[PDB]
Amino acid sequence: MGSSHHHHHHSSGLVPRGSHMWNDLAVYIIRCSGPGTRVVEVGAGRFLYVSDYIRKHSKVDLVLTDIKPSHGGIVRDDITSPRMEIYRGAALIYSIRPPAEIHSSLMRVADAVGARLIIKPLTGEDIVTERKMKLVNYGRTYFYEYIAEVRSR
Repeated sequence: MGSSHHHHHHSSGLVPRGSHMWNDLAVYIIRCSGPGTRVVEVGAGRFLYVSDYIRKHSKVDLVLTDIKPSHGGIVRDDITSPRMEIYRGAALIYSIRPPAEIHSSLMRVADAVGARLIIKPLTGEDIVTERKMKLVNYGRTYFYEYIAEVRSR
């Protein structure tokens, strides 16, 4: 009895183009994860190109996280005191243009949940962190990834 098919998708799909250098980044993440899992986008805010591109290429549960968003789909939670419950169960966690101060908080989250942390910094600006992350080049775009190792069984 009953129907649990409530199609609520109130969302203005405005995605800035010209993000060719971001395209490969999305594809890279897509290949690392895929459909039937969770991917967390930190620093979504007002730039949802990557996550949208990913969710269109693969029906992966893309979870957007940012403080006080204006877009339907972003988890309106907190990052200065993050809820691990949101990040747990994710296959990959990436951050779009992260400040060189909260990176440490992101690294421990990835390490906790067991997901690959991908940071897209500036072309000529460092993250100012410990030697943990690695510079990777995909297509033409370069970024920093971190493989959070899984706990022993």
